[PDB]
Amino acid sequence: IQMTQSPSSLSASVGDRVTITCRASQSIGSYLNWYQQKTGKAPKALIYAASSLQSGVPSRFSGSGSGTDFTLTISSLQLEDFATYYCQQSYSTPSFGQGTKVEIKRTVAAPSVFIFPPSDEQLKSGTASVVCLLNNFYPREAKVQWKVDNALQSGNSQESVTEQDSKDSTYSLSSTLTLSKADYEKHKVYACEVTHQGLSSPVTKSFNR
Amino acid sequence: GNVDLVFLFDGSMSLQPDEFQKILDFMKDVMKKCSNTSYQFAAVQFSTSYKTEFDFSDYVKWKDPDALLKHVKHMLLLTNTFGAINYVATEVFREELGARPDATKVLIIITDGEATDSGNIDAAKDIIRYIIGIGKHFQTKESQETLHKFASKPASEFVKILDTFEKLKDLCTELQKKIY
Amino acid sequence: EVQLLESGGGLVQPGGSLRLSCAASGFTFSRYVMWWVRQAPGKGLEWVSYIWPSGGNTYYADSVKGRFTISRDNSKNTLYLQMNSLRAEDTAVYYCASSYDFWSNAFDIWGQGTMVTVSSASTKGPSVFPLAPSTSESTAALGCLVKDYFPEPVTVSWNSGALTSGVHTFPAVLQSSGLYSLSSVVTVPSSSLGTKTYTCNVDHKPSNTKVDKRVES
Ligand SMILES: [Mn+2]
Repeated sequence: IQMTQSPSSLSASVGDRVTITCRASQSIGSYLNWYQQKTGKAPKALIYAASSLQSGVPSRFSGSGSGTDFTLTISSLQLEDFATYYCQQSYSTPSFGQGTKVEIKRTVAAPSVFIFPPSDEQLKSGTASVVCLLNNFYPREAKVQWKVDNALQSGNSQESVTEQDSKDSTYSLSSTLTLSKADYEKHKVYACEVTHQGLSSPVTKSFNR
Repeated sequence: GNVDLVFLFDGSMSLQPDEFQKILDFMKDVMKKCSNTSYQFAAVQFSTSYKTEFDFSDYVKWKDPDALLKHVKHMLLLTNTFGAINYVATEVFREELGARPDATKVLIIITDGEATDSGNIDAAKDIIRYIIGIGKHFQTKESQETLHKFASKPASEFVKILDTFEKLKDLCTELQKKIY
Repeated sequence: EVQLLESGGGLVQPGGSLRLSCAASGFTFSRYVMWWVRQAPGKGLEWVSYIWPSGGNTYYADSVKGRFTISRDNSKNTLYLQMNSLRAEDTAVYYCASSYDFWSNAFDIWGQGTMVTVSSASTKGPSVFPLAPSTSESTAALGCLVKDYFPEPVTVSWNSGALTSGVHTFPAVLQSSGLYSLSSVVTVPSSSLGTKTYTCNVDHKPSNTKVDKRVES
């Protein structure tokens, strides 16, 4: 039994009504259940039997459907609801839908940018990492360019992004530029240039070695 | 010989879909087989809660087992069999809902094993109680105790298996039994 | 309350074996079908095994048949999974779960999960470097670069967990070398930089490696 969940991800503002669908490859009557899974946590049952809300679960959650097509509704999305949601057929031995990742839509927020030179300690080894930090921005989409004496870098940076902040729904991002001790000492000016929807022009943070 | 018979049937999710369909089919077969005026039927689905799907007076007005069960909604929650039996004993065997004062009261409890809840079924002791099992977990040591409790005594005459019980040629005369 | 607590997870070489345990409390364990369900990183939930209440009948996903063995001790209310001949593909978080309504195919209670990593690479503690930031009056950012460790995870706190607000610890990225690295940052008032010391407390339990690094201006 294949369970097709839809959509894969969605973004909605606090207070918005949210709708997630789940389709089964055959009729499964009402043997259809919904779980919520937050990051680094176990799944938690929201709904059993298509429409039966479990005790403790907030009343904004509801389930409907029978046969092939089912729907999970969140009547008013809250900050707490940031999570992955799975449908699960209990008709035969368990199978799950692919999941739907719910993100919180908020107002646009420009990042604050910071640059960090490599430490003298790391430089003792043949190793240099230069870190650019974009702090507390929305949306997740942001472009970061590394320039070394104005030469654009390629294939030697690496980005990591936090998951959405549970209070203010912002993201943070690190871009780490990795160069050999030798390559680091060959150049003076290290700059990262940030482009983001919330900035009217790109922010450059830089230092001279 | 008059008999008012209640089917108390297990709508919980522990049953496999086909097992629940067999229960529906069993109830309809018995009503079709035991169709003479001496018999009246009611049906109550139980899981976490209990719903009278049809009462004796509905049965009499329609007497179409397929139509009477047409709109049953499968509960698919827990298994509160003790509360269910008590519900039947106090809320279903009523002159109000078409029960006959002269009729022998018979309960067919159709289920797959032990209950989620517990307690006592003292209020149902004047009712003749058959237990009709389905499923691979119906007779274990986990459930032996519960099934003996629900069944009229001697339990060995009242604990049945749906699969073999439904084939009995003399089924309607069997459910009319009053000396035991 | 009802709960299930897993234990036994860790790093195993491919071909090795590992034993998971799951202690139940607050419910009548011996009445329930019990499951192991796993989740590889960034993937869906996959049931791998289950066991009837008495513990006779056992069942296995084709992915694990012949290699894993489920068992239970109803006297101690414990569930077990013996994993043998471990492959890279078995790397996942492993959960135990109970059957809703004793033996339905819906899940009732879930454990907290235990991570299993199957890799021939050997454990290695991280190196920790400061991301350095007083007479200014705005907010400053500072951090620690936690570099070149295996396996995951490492935990990072600031000032022994006293400093939680404004902290961001990024997900670990895997480098070409096959070692993980990550950064943890915090923003603080610029005025504080000369009067309070900020220490990131790194702990890589896999390598028994703990590190406290003062991030000074
Ligand atoms: Mn049940």
